[PDB]
Amino acid sequence: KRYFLMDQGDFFVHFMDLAEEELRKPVEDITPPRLEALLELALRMSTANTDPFKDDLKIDLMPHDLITQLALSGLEAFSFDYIVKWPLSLIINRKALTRYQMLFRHM
Amino acid sequence: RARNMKDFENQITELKKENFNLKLRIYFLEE
Amino acid sequence: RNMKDFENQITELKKENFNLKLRIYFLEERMQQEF
Amino acid sequence: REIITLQLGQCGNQIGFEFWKQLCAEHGISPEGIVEEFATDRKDVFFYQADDEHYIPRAVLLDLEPRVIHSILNSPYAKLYNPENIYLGNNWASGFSQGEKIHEDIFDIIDREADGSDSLEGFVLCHSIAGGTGSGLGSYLLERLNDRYPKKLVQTYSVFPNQDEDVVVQPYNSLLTLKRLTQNADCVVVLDNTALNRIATDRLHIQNPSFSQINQLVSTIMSASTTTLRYPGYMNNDLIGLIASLIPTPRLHFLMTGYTPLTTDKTTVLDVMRRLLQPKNVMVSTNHCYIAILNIIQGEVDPTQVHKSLQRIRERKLANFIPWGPASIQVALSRKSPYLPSAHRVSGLMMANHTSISSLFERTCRQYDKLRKREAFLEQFRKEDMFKDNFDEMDTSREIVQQLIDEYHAATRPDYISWG
Amino acid sequence: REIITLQLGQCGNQIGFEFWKQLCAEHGISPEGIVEEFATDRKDVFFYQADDEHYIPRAVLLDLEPRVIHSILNSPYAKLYNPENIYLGNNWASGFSQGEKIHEDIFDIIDREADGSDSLEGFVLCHSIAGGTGSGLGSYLLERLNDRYPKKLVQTYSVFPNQDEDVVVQPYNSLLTLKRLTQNADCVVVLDNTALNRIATDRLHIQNPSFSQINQLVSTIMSASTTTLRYPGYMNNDLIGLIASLIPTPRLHFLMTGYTPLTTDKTTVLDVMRRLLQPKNVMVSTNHCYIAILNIIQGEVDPTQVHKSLQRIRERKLANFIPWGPASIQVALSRKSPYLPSAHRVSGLMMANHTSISSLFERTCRQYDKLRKREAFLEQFRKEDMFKDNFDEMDTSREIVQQLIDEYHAATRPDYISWG
Amino acid sequence: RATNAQFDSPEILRRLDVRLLEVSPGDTGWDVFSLDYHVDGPIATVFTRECMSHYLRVFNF
Repeated sequence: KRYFLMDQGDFFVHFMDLAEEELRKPVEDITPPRLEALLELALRMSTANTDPFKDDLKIDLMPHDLITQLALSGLEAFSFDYIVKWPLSLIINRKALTRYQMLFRHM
Repeated sequence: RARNMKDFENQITELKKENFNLKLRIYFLEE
Repeated sequence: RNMKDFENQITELKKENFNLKLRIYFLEERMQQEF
Repeated sequence: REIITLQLGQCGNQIGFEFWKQLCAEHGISPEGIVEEFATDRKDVFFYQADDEHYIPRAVLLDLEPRVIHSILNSPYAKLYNPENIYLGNNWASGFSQGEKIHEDIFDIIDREADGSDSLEGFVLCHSIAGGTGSGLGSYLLERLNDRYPKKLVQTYSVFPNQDEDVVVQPYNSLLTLKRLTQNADCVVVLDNTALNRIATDRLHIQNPSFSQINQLVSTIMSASTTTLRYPGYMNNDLIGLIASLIPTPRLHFLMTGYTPLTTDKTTVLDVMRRLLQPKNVMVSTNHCYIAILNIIQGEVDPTQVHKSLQRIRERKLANFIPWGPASIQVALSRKSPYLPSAHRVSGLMMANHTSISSLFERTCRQYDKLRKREAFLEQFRKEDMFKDNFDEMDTSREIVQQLIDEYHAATRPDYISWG
Repeated sequence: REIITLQLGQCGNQIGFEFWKQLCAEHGISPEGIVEEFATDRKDVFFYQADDEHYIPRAVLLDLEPRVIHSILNSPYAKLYNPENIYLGNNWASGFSQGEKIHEDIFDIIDREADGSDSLEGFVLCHSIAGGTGSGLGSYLLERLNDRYPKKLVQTYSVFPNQDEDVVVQPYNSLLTLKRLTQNADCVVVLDNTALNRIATDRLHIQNPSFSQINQLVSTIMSASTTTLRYPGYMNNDLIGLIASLIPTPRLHFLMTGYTPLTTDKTTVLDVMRRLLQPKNVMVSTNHCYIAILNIIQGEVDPTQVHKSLQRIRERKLANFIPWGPASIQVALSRKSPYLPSAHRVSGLMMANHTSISSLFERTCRQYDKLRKREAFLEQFRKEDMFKDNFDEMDTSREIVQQLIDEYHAATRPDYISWG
Repeated sequence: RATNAQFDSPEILRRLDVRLLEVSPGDTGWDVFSLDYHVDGPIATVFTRECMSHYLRVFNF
């Protein structure tokens, strides 16, 4: 809820105050360690810092700009992942969290 | 002749939800 | 909201999800056979 | 990005400092700046991090002459608001030019204490509109700040001189600042002392004290009108977006506040704004409108009677408002400051660009014009004589503010593209 | 959708203060106005929810002479009538011209009743006759309500000081109101104080309080009459609906009170009607037909066999039933509250039109003529001859009261459109 | 909501609802407004199809 449903409205002000060097560059220049470092910093400087599962959190990539309905970094391609555990995969699980990431793209 | 009206304004929704929900499941299933 | 065309509007929701389910049946029964 | 603040006029310093005192007393902030408190909250927005974990208030105090400012400094809060800016005349020309003779710190501090940020989003002034020290002072600050930071925000919360009625320089000094404020500020949140005394007399009886009781409400409301930034919700944690949502024009950016409990120091989301949108609960004293109305929900944070709530406001009418186009109204679900007790938990605040303020622009214009066309009350002061030699700089303000009253009337009418 | 009430003149205000105590003794509201008694009935039309759980009554009370009004201001029943709806004369003319000079701010009380409400539904004046502070003020206030809220009633209960002879201006004050009671009011429930004086001293043989003992009849009658406001029903859910069929023709709206258990301080299903058409409640003390008959029934009354009741009167003809036409019974029925000091619950009440009350209007005509022909018993203050010089409105009132006699007897003609 | 019947139970105050009645070529709102009255659960054998149909045919009169 904090990240994907953006209940933290003080998180992404940092992300946009930081990632403008990403949010503009042409295709295939994707750099995920930089994105993970941007997440780690945009976490730390904000109050977003404070929750314990932020480290279970990740930056992932999405190929499609909502055209799944039927870099050019971030705007078409952001994703996050609270990583699965096989004991937990019976409830909170990647295969289902795909639908959840679509809501987050829109928000 | 008659319908409840409250039947229509639900019987759309119970199909409508799982319809596009199944859609969105299947996009990733096409591989 | 005419009610007297809910006969069609629900028949579309009916036939849509019916066609979707049978079409996903057609594709899963393809997966089953191909594997 | 983070925000910086200023405070000017002996009044403006008092309300800015008492605001910052209440703002500290509602956060987890220790009296020496330390974020040690157990009493959760992004202090970084308005308080500046230092290496002792000092979350220092970004406070630029700006009196002219030291009478007030030391009795301001001596407090339980003296180490807190510490950007090392404490440097030091009753008329707008003195305020303006006895600041300007010393711009090399008490204006260059706009850059000298930009080190008080990692990078600013802009500035929030507290301005006594006719305060004999601060009026004039705030205007040279404001017009030159556009030259230093055209890329970043300049909001002003301004306290407006109206005293039932008088001071003979007051209409002059107020009308002179309004020209600079409307041309050079981004937003000017006006505070009617008359209306805040009407609130105090509807609360109890205190009209004769006509300022010190206002300072209590203004401190809690200057905090509350930044609480929407400083504690998380889904939207409008950022001042840039919060104020963008209200101001559809570059010149008529005059916000005014209202607040549901008269007593600032259980009833539904349908009803708390129904009180807020009434003549007695807003800081004001014909065909008129609000060009926007941001309003805030706390207590009954019901997620879903909000879309219904404005239809209930519509059905018994209450807030009539429709200019040349869509006037924005927003029902911002919000949160407690984590220090505070929960007293009057169910509550609402508004900020609105009320077209009626043209009536007070007209009042100070008329009070200028009678004392100008009697030609006696120019007061013969030396800075007034050397900056403003034949007093045509008096009328230079009035050519714009007399236009500006008719501009708000035209901004109320269907076709403001025919500009007043 | 609430019928606002306007008690006025000290006579009207002493039936009023007795009425609010009598209502609060039996209705489901505490003496301080809270829903509190014991631990499900239609408050809304007559009482409505405050923020401090007081159910605000519709209860304006005004007169000129402050003889004792301060006690009504500081009484615990002011905490029932929360809106502060009391504002500060014996001659009709002084009372009326005092009304004229205070007429805007007493219309202003309607907005405080409306804030104590959801919305308008017209007005009931508990209107002093023969008491200038109401028999004058009320004729003015009536002439202000009726043109500004014409959509609903502006009914005026005429408590009528005729006492067989108090103040010796009674024929003049009553006649100067009788122009209003014919053609500026629209319903006039009329109460001869001589009949109430004789009947109250027949409830128990105490013949000392000349008006208090009258109040004790009026308040109980009023409480039974307000049941249609206070109780829910498929029919009989407002006071206009009770008053409707009783007024047979438009200017003749002089409705006499009639109540079966006047000793209410178990009458059968026949006798709620059969006892209602008789000298015990024909409130007068040679053709005298009832022009219309209807009642409200209350208590544990048998809801079916009421069809039997009028079918007995069909033989007895107690209504003296040869008018222009029938306007006969509609059998409204309502429950009786718990908690109250109960006696003779099983009961009926009418506000019928009866050509007997013509004899009262003829008696005040005789009292008027036997004084006017001598210039006798005017209050002779040197402040008339200034608003009515040639007595043209007094002549208009006297021809209108002669039309009132001629119309009441013309209410038996083959065509009521035929004149006197 | 502003009625004094507000003291009635939430279950019976939720059992009421609103609906449009049977139509004609000519109609009005004071002939088309009605309850719908959902009766599912065990009371579907206290109340019954015929009785609710006869009530709702009576309702418009």
